[PDB]
Amino acid sequence: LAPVNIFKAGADEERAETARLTSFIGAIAIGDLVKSTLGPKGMDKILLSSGRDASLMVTNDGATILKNIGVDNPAAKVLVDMSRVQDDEVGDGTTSVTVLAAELLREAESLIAKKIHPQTIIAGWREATKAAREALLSSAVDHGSDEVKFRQDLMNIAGTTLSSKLLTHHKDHFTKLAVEAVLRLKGSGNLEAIHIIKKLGGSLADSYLDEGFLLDKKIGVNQPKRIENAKILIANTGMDTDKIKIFGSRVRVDSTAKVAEIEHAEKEKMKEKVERILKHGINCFINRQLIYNYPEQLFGAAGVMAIEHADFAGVERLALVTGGEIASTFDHPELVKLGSCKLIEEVMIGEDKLIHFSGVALGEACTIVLRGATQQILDEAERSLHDALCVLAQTVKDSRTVYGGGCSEMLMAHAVTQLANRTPGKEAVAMESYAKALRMLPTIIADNAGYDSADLVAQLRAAHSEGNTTAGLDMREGTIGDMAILGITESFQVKRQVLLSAAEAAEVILRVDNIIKAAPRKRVPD
Amino acid sequence: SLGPNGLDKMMVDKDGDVTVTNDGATILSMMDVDHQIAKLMVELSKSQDDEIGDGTTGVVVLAGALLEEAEQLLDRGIHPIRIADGYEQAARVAIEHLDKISDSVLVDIKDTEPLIQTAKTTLGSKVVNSCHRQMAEIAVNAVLTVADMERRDVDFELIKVEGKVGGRLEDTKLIKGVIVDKDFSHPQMPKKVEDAKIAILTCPFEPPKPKTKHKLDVTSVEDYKALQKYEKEKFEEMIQQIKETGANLAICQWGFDDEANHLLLQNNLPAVRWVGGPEIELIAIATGGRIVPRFSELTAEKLGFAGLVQEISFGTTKDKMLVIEQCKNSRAVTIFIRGGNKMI
Amino acid sequence: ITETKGTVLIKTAEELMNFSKGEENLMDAQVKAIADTGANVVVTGGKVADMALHYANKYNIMLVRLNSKWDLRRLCKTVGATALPRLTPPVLEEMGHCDSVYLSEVGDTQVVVFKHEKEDGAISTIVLRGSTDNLMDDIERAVDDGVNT
Amino acid sequence: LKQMQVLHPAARMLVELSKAQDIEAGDGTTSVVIIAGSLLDSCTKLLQKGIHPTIISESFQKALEKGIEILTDMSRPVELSDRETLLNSATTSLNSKVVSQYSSLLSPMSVNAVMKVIDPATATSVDLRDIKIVKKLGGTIDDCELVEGLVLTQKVSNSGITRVEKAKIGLIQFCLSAPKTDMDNQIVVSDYAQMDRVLREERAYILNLVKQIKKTGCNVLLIQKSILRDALSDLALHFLNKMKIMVIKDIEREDIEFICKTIGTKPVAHIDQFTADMLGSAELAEEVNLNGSGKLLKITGCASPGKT
Amino acid sequence: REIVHIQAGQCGNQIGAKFWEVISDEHGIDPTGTYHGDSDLQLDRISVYYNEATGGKYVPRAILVDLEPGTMDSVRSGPFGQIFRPDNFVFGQSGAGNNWAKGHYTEGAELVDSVLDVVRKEAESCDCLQGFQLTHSLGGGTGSGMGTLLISKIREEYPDRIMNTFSVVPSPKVSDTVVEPYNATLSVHQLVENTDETYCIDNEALYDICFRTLKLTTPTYGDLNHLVSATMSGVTTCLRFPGQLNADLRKLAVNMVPFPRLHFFMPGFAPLTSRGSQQYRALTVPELTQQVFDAKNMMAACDPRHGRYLTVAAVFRGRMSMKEVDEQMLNVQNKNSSYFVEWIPNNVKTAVCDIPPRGLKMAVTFIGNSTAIQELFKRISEQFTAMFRRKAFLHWYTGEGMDEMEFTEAESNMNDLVSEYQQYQDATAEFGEEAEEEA
Amino acid sequence: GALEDSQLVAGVAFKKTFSYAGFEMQPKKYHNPKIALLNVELELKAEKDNAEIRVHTVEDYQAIVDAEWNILYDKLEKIHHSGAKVVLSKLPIGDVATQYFADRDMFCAGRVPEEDLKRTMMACGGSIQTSVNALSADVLGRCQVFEETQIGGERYNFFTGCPKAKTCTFILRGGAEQFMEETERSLHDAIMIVRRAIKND
Ligand SMILES: Nc1ncnc2c1ncn2[C@@H]1O[C@H](COP(=O)(O)OP(=O)(O)O)[C@@H](O)[C@H]1O
Ligand SMILES: Nc1ncnc2c1ncn2[C@@H]1O[C@H](COP(=O)(O)OP(=O)(O)O)[C@@H](O)[C@H]1O
Ligand SMILES: [Mg+2]
Ligand SMILES: [Mg+2]
Ligand SMILES: [Mg+2]
Repeated sequence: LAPVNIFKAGADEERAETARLTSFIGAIAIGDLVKSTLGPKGMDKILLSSGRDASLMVTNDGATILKNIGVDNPAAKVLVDMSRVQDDEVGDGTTSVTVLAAELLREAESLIAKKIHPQTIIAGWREATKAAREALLSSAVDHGSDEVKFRQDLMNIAGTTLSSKLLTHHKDHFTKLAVEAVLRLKGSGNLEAIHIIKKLGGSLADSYLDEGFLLDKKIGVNQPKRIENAKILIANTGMDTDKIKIFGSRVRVDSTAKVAEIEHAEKEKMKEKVERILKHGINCFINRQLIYNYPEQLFGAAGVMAIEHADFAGVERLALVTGGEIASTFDHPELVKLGSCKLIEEVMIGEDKLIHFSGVALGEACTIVLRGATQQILDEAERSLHDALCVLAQTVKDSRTVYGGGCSEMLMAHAVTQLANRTPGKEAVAMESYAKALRMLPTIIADNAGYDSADLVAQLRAAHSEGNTTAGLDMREGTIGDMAILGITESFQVKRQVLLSAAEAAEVILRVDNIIKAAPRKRVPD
Repeated sequence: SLGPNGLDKMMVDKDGDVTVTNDGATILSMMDVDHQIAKLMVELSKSQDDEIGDGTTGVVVLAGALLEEAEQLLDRGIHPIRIADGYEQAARVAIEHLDKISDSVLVDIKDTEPLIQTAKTTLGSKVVNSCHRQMAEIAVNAVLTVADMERRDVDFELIKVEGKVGGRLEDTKLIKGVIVDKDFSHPQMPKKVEDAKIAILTCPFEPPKPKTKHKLDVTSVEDYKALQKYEKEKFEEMIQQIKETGANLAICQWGFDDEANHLLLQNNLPAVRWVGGPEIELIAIATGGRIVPRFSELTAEKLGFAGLVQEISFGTTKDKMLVIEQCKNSRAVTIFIRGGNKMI
Repeated sequence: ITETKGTVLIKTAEELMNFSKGEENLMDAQVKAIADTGANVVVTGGKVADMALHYANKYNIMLVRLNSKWDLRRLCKTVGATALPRLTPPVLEEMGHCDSVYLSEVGDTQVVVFKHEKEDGAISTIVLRGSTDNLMDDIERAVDDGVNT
Repeated sequence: LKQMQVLHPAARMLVELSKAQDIEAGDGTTSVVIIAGSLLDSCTKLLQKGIHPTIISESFQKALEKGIEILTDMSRPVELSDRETLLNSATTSLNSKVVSQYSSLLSPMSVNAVMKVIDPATATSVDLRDIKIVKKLGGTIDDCELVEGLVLTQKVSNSGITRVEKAKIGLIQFCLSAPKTDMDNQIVVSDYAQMDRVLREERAYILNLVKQIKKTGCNVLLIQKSILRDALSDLALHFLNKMKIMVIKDIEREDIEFICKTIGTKPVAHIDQFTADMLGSAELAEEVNLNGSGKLLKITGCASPGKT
Repeated sequence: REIVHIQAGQCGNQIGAKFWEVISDEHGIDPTGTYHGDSDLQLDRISVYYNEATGGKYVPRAILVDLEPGTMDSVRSGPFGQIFRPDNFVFGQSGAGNNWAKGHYTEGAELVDSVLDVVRKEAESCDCLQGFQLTHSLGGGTGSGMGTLLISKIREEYPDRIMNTFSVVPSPKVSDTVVEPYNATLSVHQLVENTDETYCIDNEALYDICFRTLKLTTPTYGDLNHLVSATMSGVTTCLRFPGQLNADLRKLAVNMVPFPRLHFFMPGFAPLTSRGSQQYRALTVPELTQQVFDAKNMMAACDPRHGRYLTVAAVFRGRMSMKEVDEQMLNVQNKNSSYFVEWIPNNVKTAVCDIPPRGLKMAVTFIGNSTAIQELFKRISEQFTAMFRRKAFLHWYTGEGMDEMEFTEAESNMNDLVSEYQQYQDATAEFGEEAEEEA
Repeated sequence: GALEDSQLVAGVAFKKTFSYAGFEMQPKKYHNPKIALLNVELELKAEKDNAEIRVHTVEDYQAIVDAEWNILYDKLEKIHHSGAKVVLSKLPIGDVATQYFADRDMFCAGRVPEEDLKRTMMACGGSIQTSVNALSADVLGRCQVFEETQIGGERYNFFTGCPKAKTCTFILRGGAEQFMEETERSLHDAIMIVRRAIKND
């Protein structure tokens, strides 16, 4: 250390031997923390908070865990950031990306101990990932021409995604709900059109998807409670003292009877607007704002249903289901399109009462009712079902799939191995380490179940080298099998994102050799 | 951190933010130092960055090694003014020889190969080198579509660099238009047009309001009704005034009213709400139109043109963006950056 | 303006447009009326306006400002002029005279000089030049002792 | 379990478990915790014997299915017209509390409440929001009763009238005060004769309103709470006294539905729509004074009763 | 115009001594009297609170009155004592003893004759004076007794000059003098009919802001003067600096006081919180303005949610852009407009001064007229009535030459004043016996 | 930049100021422009802080709204008719003025510092105007070329070519803050020495 000081008090510097030490300790720390939640037989963690008023949640997702953990190592924050982005991109594989990105760094520290310059490893890995992604592409199978065959693939993808979650207790029941829900969107990737309503009580198997729609609102007082063959007008306008006349006007009169005259003119304005609404020949009215008690009785005298305070989400969803138009100014009744549902009634679920729409016109949106025993099950069920809906929506956008259960990893690990046997130099060593990292992912799945991982992986390595490119693990019995027969299937887009993102982070971390920290701010709260 | 085989540093902020970088100026900027001489090296790095932008880390290594060689001369009994004078003389001899071995290459849109080779050399030192052949192409084209050749000047305010997380680094592309972080106002508007005539506005879609303090007195019922009629009529005239000029889409800087939003949809006219200041002046240059502050002043000679306007949707998130493309010759252009991490 | 609170009220379009033009025209005549008597320099004990300053420059009127309530009274004696409490064209009796007024600099300082060629005048001033503040003050005390004698 | 503050993370799922049974069943909230406790206790022996936890979870679900079929074969159908069976069921779930002595009075009351809310022919669910429980101090448990009408806690603003026979009840959602527009208004006075005009014109405007109400035969008036403008001025209350109208003020906004359900009135929001078709009828309206606790109001004998 | 400042008693002298201290360090004046500023913006209105003597000296327009030399010697010997006018110090030899009768009848009678001469000599040096300022406390005898006598004498002498005051309101939770309520009731009775308005401040919220919000678990009176002296500067600030609209104290009365008898305000000072929060709170316009309607920035024991505001005034200090100030003001006016005025909408008076008070980034000042002040005056009366029934400690007042009828006289007005504020709410208008028979 | 890159401009040059939307579609070079110096705020606003409008009918309401615009367009039309191409004002210039000045290929600048304006008047030869009613041919400033260039990351306005100038401006190029501050302190010693030597050689 130079005798002269260059840093202010509290600032610290770390260099080559210490910098690479700290960065590797952090990465493997986060990788080993989440390995327990991987595969069809991983277990779940408990997150309890000291700051957020002792909030408690039970989860298996690898991205939810990494968001709540308060990491402070600079290198560990890079790993958390990729997992959050991956969740917002395809919605699955958050656990696989971080484990793989951590296993690459575990092999990278051993190579440095053998006196190989870091730039040599990166150039070596860059060739390894190119040959790995190309081999994956040649493994893709693309359906979509046959509805019957494509329908089978959607059931296989949804069945695999739900395996590692709590929904595996009822996988058959929950596979049908997830698939049929996505077929309603008619190819539009608006996932917000699916409203998952979760309310406590009853068994987890009582959950279902409603054939129509459900609204958790309340109708006006002294209005019909149920209508057959309804015509719906969807509006976004003011009705509680709509007289917000944008100007800065004011009333200046010299008597009292003038005020009582102007006051009566206010009600005439509201009454006239109501008549123009009823001119459309509607029998159901939906508004996104409040409804005052004076216009409430106008509908109550005319025999109409008025729903109030259905926010932007509640209105846009109704537009897709019934096909109406969100209208305002009510001046041209011919140009506005109304909705149509066969029946509207009030239903009771648990304790609450919700509005039931049945026999809708379009049905391009839906609602899902979830039941359960604890708030932890309801949250876990909803979060698990989010993974299934997203990955299915990506499949419809790009309908090419790749086999899973370790069949995919072993194929790419072999393609890099063949390349490393022709390349001279120290780059050959680095490429082999890439194959050691990919093959760990099938190993970790076997370890969690209590099987001889070394024996099973050894059989897979031989099977894939001799041309049986569909071999892979079978969890229910701990032997080998064919995926074309069993049906374990992933998405090409999901696996591609897992491979490319993971290989990048081990590149950005590995190029770092100096760590510098500014003197932290002190806690002096308000 | 010098040369193509150089390594990087990972900065840590006051609050905890992590930044991995290789640029010479940034490392000395995020660093916190106390010694007064250290701050003099920081200011030296920044000055080179402003003037040129490349060669920020090379200069401090040259400056540092220039001081180290002077330690022996000081010890052997040389007045440092003699040393300082000597260094100045050597630099003059070095500089005059430097441009004796120079080679003028070219500046022309026709060839663009020498310009790509120079761009390749600078990018060869960063993590972008994984695809630096592609990135070189984007950089050179972006300058030559904004460059004023006669004044020999380029303006960086006409080049917008925007990055969004997700996707892949190779998805970076050059858009010879404008991208904004907005969407259509009404959810039921169509998501694309193909012969867009652009109407850029600055006034909001609301009834007028003078700025000076004012009061309007309602003294009778007929006065009240005449005010009620004036409201709803004012909503009609603005939209009629827009349509007669032949415009196809409306762009506004302020918000719309609930009544005005629906009437636009009823007249088959897409619109955008709450756009930014610098965005408007870019769209005016990009589409070749003009900015109007009142509905009354709108004419058919002030509309812009645009080949395609679309709303592009990303993955799981609700984030949506609007892109303006395929116009005529444009002096504005944007760079779109993608990548799997905020640090990329 | 009125000492009591006073606001401007407008009810029609014409009054809104004609207010700003009317105010400027009134100010031009007032300054021109002052210049009609022959005044070359105007000294005031308060704030000056921008419109007045612009018109003062147009009519070649020198304008100075100083607010002491004791320097202005001394200036009244020196030139023989008398104060005015309202902006009115001065009467020929009320205007002082001076043989030279100029802006000069002495030792890194800007000063304004009202110089008489008359031997007597009304009051006189002694300029002190020294190398230190402590040196001036002691000399200043000596001048007081000499005068009191 | 809710009132205690348990801190163990696995002990905070039992409080939610007991709330689950409360929502679906409303009884057995203690027993379900005991069952869940003993299942977990019996698990500690199996894990020592070498059983993997996955095997244990699957085997319990096998046993749960068998448990369902044994209970179903043990049960017995019940018909709603059988009153004796309902009493025996109610008194059994009631003799485990402090009021086991008073179950000889409460048990017939509880069943009566349910039978007066639903229709036994098409009863598929029961909503308990149409049954309201009012808590009042004083006396003992043995003084409870079931009221086939409406009970209001707030006292009456009127001074002199406390009992009405053959009442006609009307509900109001507007305000009996000086005229008030939403626009910021103000009355300007510039002549001395204007002061007398304002006083006279205000009294006439309030007087006009009361004359309309009495014209329809209204005896009891119910106002609704307002917080932006006054709801009942001193002048208005004086006139309503002279016309012999019982006035009740400050009815809550969140139980307007329940009031209309019970007596069959119709909310009104404009004076021009206050006719004789919006009124409800009741045989007796009176406020009763409890011994020392306070004053209470009762409305009994509805001609058009609801299911509350 | 010209204003004069007069301080009496214990509390009044302390605040005034600090007030003149937090004026000289802005306008470029120094503890010797010279002006050492280079900005002519400071000297434009320098003469409103100051006199200029020959030689460039400036002196304050202040009168210091107390019945004991101990307080006056402290200020004279302490900081800034050499600035003040030598003859302006008026002092007694025996004090007041906090008996309101002693300071209103026996001792104050023979002192005003000499004080009234001094204020005449100060008023002779101004071309046209506009009004007075008085600083006193309602607990001490001299503040209440002699303060009442001074105002009555002033009114007879001066017909229509304005009467601005800065009086601290007693917090009975901090009871102090066992006989506190006697002192407070009588002075307020006289204040109602002889002053334009009074600015009330309680030591309770003075105690809370420093202790809880900021720091210093044991805040002494010295800090308490700084906090109120911050509020002194602001209501008065506009007066010493130019503005686009000439806001004089007279138009403050007409524009802030709708009724001549309900004229008691409570002020507000936003930009002062914890030292760490002074740094880490992003001191922008809307969060700074958000402190105006908070439950913490208030300095009176009157809950606003159980009250209805009459008129509000906002003073801004600092060099901003014009837009954002109005934008947030437009937002705030309608944000919490539910709890706003009953019949006087659009009360907001906006004032902006380029130069802020010296020391901090940002500063504003707020004035509000509440209907919850009756909650404070009611409690005073309730405690007063409980003591008068027992006639406790009454001889110390009646025995000094004052008739008993005065105690009963002053009580009537307090009930009358409370009834006035109660009338403008229309919400407080909302039984044990069994008499509910026929009619 | 290097120390030898310092320059002297026989005119006036100052820094670019804050500009509103639309500043970028207007030309940045002229050959024989006429400069109109102003002290008037050219933006849409309220006439007097002491003003107040009371009106009864909407017909006058619409007439009042169009009155503010007609005031603003009158001043801007008065400037454009004088033949000036470059307009400078100490007070802010609104976005409406800039967009209007863009449509006719003329340059605007607002919030110019006071000292930089006085030097511009002395170098070009005009006069500051607080009103737009008497723009004679004498109150305009004439220069031989105007341009906007980039200097070390900043943008600077240059007024060069005035043959009757009475003012110069230095552009100092250093490498650090204390490098040019020390440079200017040595320049000040040269300026004062020459000033004394003129009076006595
Ligand atoms: N029935 C199954 N048989 C074999 N492998 C499976 C089965 N179900 C899931 N997997 C594998 O489990 C792996 C991990 O997926 P998952 O547990 O959801 O974590 P991640 O968050 O990485 O998706 C996947 O690679 C998938 O191939
Ligand atoms: N008369 C009785 N004889 C025997 N057991 C009874 C009797 N009454 C109630 N029980 C038992 O009490 C148990 C639960 O009562 P309770 O204390 O309410 O607990 P929980 O809250 O679980 O319902 C039931 O299992 C029931 O069998
Ligand atoms: Mg998964
Ligand atoms: Mg470089
Ligand atoms: Mg029980």
